[PDB]
Amino acid sequence: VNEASVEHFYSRAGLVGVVEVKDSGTSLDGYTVWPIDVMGFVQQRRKLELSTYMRFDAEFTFVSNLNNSTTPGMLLQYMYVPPGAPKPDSRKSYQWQTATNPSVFAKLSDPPPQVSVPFMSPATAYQWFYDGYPTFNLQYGQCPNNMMGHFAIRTVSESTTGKNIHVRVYMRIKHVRAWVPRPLRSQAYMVKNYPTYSQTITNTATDRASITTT
Amino acid sequence: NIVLSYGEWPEYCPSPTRPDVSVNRFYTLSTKSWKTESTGWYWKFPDVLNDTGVFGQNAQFHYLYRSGFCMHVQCNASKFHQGALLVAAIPEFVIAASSPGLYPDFAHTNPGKDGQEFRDPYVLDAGIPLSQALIFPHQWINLRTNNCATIIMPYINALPFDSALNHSNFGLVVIPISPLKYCNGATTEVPITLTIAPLNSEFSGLR
Amino acid sequence: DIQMTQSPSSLSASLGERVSLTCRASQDIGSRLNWLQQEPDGTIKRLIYATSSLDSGVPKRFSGSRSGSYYSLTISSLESEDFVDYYCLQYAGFPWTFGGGTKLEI
Amino acid sequence: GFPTELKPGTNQFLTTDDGTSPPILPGFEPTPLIHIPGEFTSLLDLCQVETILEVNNTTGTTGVSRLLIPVRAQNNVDQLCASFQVDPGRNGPWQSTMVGQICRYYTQWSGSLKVTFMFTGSFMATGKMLIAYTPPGSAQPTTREAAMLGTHIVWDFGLQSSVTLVIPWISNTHATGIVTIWYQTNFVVPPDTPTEANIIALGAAQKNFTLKLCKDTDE
Amino acid sequence: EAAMLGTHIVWDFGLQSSVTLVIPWISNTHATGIV
Amino acid sequence: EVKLVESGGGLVKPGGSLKLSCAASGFAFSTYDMSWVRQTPEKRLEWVATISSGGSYTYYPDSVKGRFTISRDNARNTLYLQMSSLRSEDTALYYCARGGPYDYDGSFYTMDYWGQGTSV
Repeated sequence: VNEASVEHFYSRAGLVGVVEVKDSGTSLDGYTVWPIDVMGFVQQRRKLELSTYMRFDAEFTFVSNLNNSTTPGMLLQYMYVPPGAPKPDSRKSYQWQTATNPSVFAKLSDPPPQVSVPFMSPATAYQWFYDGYPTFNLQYGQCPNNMMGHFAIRTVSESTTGKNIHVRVYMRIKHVRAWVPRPLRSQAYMVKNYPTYSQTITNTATDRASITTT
Repeated sequence: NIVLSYGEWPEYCPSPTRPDVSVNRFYTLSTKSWKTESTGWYWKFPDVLNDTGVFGQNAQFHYLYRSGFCMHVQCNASKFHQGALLVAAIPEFVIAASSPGLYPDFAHTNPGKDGQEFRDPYVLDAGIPLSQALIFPHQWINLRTNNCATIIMPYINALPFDSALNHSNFGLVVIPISPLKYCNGATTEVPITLTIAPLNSEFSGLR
Repeated sequence: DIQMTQSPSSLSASLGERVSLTCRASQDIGSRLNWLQQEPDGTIKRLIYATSSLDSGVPKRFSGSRSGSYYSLTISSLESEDFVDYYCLQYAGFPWTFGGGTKLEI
Repeated sequence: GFPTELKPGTNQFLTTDDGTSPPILPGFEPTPLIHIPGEFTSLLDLCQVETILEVNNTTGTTGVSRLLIPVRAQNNVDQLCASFQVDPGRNGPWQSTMVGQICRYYTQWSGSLKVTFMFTGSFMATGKMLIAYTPPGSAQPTTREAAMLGTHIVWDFGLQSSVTLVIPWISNTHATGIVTIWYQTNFVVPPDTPTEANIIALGAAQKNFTLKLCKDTDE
Repeated sequence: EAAMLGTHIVWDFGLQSSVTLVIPWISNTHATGIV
Repeated sequence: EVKLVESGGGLVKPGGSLKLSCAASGFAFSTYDMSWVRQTPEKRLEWVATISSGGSYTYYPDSVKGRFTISRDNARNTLYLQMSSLRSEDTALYYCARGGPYDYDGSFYTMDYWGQGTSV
């Protein structure tokens, strides 16, 4: 009790995506866009797919550093493209200045930046299972009211710096309330965004020799 | 013995066309022959009525909709017949394909008023396992004790009103766990009947 | 296929002896191995189902047993009407293969 | 509180923390909260719901037929029908129960379980079964008359078609109970009636179940 | 399925062995119901 | 009794069709899942084909897998098995018996009672 509740079952912020600001060699981007996705790792997916409707706001932390763990003074910009704003397309792009997209200007050699995204959804709660077609085969069960936004990350620079920056996005679920519990997924996850499984069914329980043996 | 899903009768959203016993009648769909080789069936929540009587006129010629249901399954079985059904209502029942082609056919996600026979009832056709399907609202049909199962389902969705021809809230599955058996000289196909009765329905956005 | 096969291709014993015919499976087949007795020219009757239990009419002289991957059949004392063919059948491996034969002599 | 010295533990990021952060969109008014039916606020209330056990989990038996215990006619008295350990969280028949999965999302647990049995044979079919439970100390009993001197419940499925075997206590901190189903009587039927039925077992957790030290699973 | 959307009564003769179908009105002055 | 009888076999040129009947009675031939087993001249019983308990599902081994076509009358109490363009080394005493991977309450009558076997 109080440790099996739904509020605690989804605590303990975990890594939801490892994005990388490729800036050296044959990938002189200097920026990167990471579409906010909760069901990125199977471990978190299977837990989130226990309920049908869920309502929660998230706190995002960015543990960024170079590829040899050193944290120089390089400045970074974390821009939060809201759900329904055009995303940037280059290191030097007008979108990086739009005052409607909140930005966080922190350096590599600083405590990881930590923001708090609110509950951004048209409906009352997020819908992991949406039986039906949107836009009244490649569309069944795709709810568009689950998009939380985009996190665009760039090094504030003029020319290519020559240093790849690996970022580890950490998300914490707060104020969570879940609805309509569901059976936990038993088969594998053959593809993302779909419940598609494989032909060769895998029995939930392990198979023993005889029914009367322990 | 009416399993009131989640302990909530369907109610009118406080203050839209609110129909009456003309639409709140008892739609008795076609029967389905339950055989030994039978795997199961499932009917979507409002898709099973979108082409049946008045409810098929109020749903297609509108834009918003919300209603509960009174699904009621009965099996006209003899006393020398044995078997068991699992009648469960699955909110947001999302069907999944089975790759050895990636997305479910439209006939399998909106079967109509005839239902679609399961191709792999062990996994509920949705990845999740049938063994845990009892976490949903359900009622057993065990031919040795009773052959009736009534489920009262409220309106379960995120938005108050939603479309009726695109988003099908739940799906009434009927799966035989213990297969049917009988000695020679009996009705080799137990019939299964399903009765639907929309409760506290509403509509909006005419034509 | 699992290819459960019987080791004695042909055996010969006395009218009071105790034959021991085996059927060595390759993969894990569980307790889903049967024994089918075939007449010299007639149909094929069943002896054991699920490797242990006699059928509804089989005598007491027959009996099944399991030992790891060495599913076997052992007759009590080899009475008359026994010097016929024998088969082992498993229904775990979905191809549902068979074995060889244990036509007994004397 | 103007002069302060930074005590150790500064500039550190501890994942399992309940700190605060600035809202990245102030003034924003999220979609209000309407009453959606069926909120669950505890995984215990999910465990206490009965689901099926794959008691027939055996090499070869595929499909839904793994959830069925075969009770047939020519199974002589005092013979054994089925047996399964009481361990919700070890690989076995409990691995298909809502308790058998949630208990794999945690480290320790302790409480009382229950195993409701259900007969799915003809109405005319009568008989009797012995359902015995063995504490973790002993081992599986070898004979029917050896299990009658235990904690059992004789089951006349002809009269009453479903019983419940409440497990007193099962704690996992560091050797687990066993439930056996014995053929008390034969399986008697009138003419023109099938001579092979099935038993369906359903497992749950009583209102004293507890969980501790949440952790990831092994799928 | 064309008559279910009418004025009917489903009859489970296994449970109840006799029912009644009350005709609302039948007037002969000058085109009659069907059961 | 489970009285099954096979009939309808005989000689045929390599390449054609030759059905087979397993009309059985004395038991409910509407709930049991039957199957076909072939006894080659080498006295090695090999699985031929199977059929569900309602004639809807079918597992074809690598022996035919596209050539043999099983069926089930289920009303005239008969069992069919096609021999479309049989191969050269395909002569056998095609027995028919019960047993099937479908019919969840199976694994008990797996080839419990057999027929008689007609040659080809």
